[PDB]
Amino acid sequence: MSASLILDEYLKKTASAVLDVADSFEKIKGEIQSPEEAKMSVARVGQENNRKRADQAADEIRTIMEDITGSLSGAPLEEENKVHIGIMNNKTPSIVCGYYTMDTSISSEPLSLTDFQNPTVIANVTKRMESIFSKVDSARSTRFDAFVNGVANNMDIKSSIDWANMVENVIKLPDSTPNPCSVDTIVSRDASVVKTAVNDIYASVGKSYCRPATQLTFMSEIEKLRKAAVVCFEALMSDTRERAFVEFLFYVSFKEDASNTNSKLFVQNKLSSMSGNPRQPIKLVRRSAEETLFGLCFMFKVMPPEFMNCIFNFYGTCLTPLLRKYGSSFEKSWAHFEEILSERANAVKKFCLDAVANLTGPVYVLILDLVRTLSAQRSCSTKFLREIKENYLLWNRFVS
Amino acid sequence: MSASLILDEYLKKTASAVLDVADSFEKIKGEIQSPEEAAALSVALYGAPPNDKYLSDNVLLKMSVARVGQENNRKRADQAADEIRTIMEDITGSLSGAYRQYSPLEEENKVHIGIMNNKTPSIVCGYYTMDTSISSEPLSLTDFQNPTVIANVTKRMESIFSKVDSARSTRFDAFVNGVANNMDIKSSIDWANMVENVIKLPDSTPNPCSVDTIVSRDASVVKTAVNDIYASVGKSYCRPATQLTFMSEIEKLRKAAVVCFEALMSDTRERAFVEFLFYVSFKEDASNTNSKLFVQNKLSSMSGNPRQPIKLVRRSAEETLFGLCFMFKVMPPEFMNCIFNFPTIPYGTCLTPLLRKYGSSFEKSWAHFEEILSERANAVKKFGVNDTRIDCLDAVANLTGPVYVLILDLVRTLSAQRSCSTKFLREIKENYLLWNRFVS
Repeated sequence: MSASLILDEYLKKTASAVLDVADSFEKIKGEIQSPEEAKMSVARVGQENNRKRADQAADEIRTIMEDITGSLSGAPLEEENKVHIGIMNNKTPSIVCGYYTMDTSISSEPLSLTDFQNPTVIANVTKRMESIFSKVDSARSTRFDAFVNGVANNMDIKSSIDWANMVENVIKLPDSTPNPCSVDTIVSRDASVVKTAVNDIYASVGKSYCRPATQLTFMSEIEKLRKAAVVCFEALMSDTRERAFVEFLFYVSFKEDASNTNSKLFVQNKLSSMSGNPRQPIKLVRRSAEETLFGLCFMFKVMPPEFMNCIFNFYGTCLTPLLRKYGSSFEKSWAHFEEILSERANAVKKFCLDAVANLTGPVYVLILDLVRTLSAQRSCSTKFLREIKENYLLWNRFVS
Repeated sequence: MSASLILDEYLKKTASAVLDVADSFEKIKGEIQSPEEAAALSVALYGAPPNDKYLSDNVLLKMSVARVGQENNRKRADQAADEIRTIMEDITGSLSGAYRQYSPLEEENKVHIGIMNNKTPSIVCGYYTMDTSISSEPLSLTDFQNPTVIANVTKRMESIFSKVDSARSTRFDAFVNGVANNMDIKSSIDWANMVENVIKLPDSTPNPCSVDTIVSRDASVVKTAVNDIYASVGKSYCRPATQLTFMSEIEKLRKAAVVCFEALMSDTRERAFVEFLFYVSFKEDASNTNSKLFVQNKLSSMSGNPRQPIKLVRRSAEETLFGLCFMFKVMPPEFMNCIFNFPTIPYGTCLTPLLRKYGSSFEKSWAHFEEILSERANAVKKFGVNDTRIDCLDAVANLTGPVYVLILDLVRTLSAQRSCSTKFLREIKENYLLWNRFVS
């Protein structure tokens, strides 16, 4: 349609409108609000400056999106104080080489369920429970008996110690085994399916609204974006899920070696680890079924109640309620994304009539929402991992 | 089917009319010249891109605003309100009402010393016990600057810094000499001297004690900003049409925005001081290291019973200088300045290059707020309010960027700042945790 029909369709529609009101004004009554109907250069520079101004706000989401998804692989005091064990596709841990070491001089046996369900190793810790709380706790809540039975009857605890054994035996065997340790200090599982998702967002905010103030109108460009968001959102949330579990165990079960009580050079070489010299493998020692039971127990009554219902069990729609009380809002901001993608999708299936705006484009305001819903989560995530390790700094202080 | 309904569809249909003309303008290699044709009450006869009027003057404005080709969205007037007024207020944790908020037991582990405006520390009542038996001499500037320990710490500095390198480990004494002979450290130790006396002395002594920390001693001036930033919609002069259009309103925001941002960057400034010194100028008690009583005492704070505070003891001049010269060697070179002048209240610009190491968010997003704001300010000042009527002043105002985006840049600037602050306050924390392991 050439420039003629461009105007005729306007003149017709804008005439059909003005006639409709009169045709419907057969009625007569009393009312006061009767809104009844029947520079160009300096006003322009307000736009030229704004268009390029708003073109960069989205452009500064190109950046942050890539920047915020550096967690999933891409492209150092925080590093060496972070656990390194990592779940691999075969549900068996996968660890970087040369970061730990384990004394194999004693024939260690894998403590199975019986080591946990023994009526003694639950009775001994039973009194150990109040030995913490009974000092100040509400003495009416001293019914910590069933609490010991709580994790005891929880048939999930089997899978816990099982994986713990899987975390256990893997360090024993060297790098010459069919379960080799990764050579680079990093681990990475879903870096590919997300890397093709971030460049998807770029291409979306890039071409779709260079300056098409109103163009997002294909059932493809919609889906070519919805699939980008749901992948990047879950993948990040997936890390927060798996990273929470994989560090919860290495802390509750494993324990720094005490025979090498020399803490004068342990801090020393740990600094060289930051330098670039080869790492000194830190030595760990396991813990008997008694205190590992005293770990899982205390670690429950301190975390929010939704923890055991979510983390111990093993887009998520299950960790989000637990995650709520730490972060500000990784969900309310996410609503506005699912709403505009909905109302735009509902319309584009029928035939804008739904999202009317000529100031900036719609795809500019969705990507401006996605960046800020992911920012909350990562900001919320790093607070959880800081909270759980904190309690580990407390449970460690008591027994050792 | 009354006047409301019949006018509603008209405004809606004519809105779709204008927007489809835009849709019709669809060609590849989109230029950067777009139609600002929508400066009217209903655009007409713009093919350029390719009887007795009343005098009430109040119904003349609101009516003309009711029918505007571009003012056809009130879901956006709320996302401004429903989000910004809420998340701006919420993100400000420099005050709190008596209702729900997010703070788990982690607050207890956080150090608790407040900086009273008189530059003297204010400590929450009864959260520390101290060895009041030995009334030793409070430390003095010459106690540090003795020629004895300045050599000793270096001898210890080689120790912890031995496994980093040997060849490039040529000399660092001059640095250690520097951190002592600096002109300001005297305030630090004197400020450290102000710690002990108030800590050991009784509660109601001439040096007072508080019930809860008011460490957000800007709570008055910052609440006035939230009393202000609501000038968008919520406050008394809730002029619903044309939010953020009157130049009087806009200049209120900038002043109210900047005061809210410098406050937070002053809060992380301040708390960076009060955490660092206390960590390096004190230590736990080597006598009463009973782990048993320790944990039950902490957990007592969660219960709400009167907690029995912890025991600490002032540190040796040796380890303090060692801790000082160490923390002045791990953090970026800027640190030595941002920790010194804090008792000499300014500026604050020196913290920005430091904090921007962690996250690239705040240093660039904040710049994007003053830009759009200044640009929108220039827009209205160029259009003399007395010259043009309101029906057009809005349509050119929102042309400079909608409201729910501008006042949202501040949030994703503010929240971005706090998100990287808590990293820095934690970065220096475990930095000291790694060092405290050595002194133990």
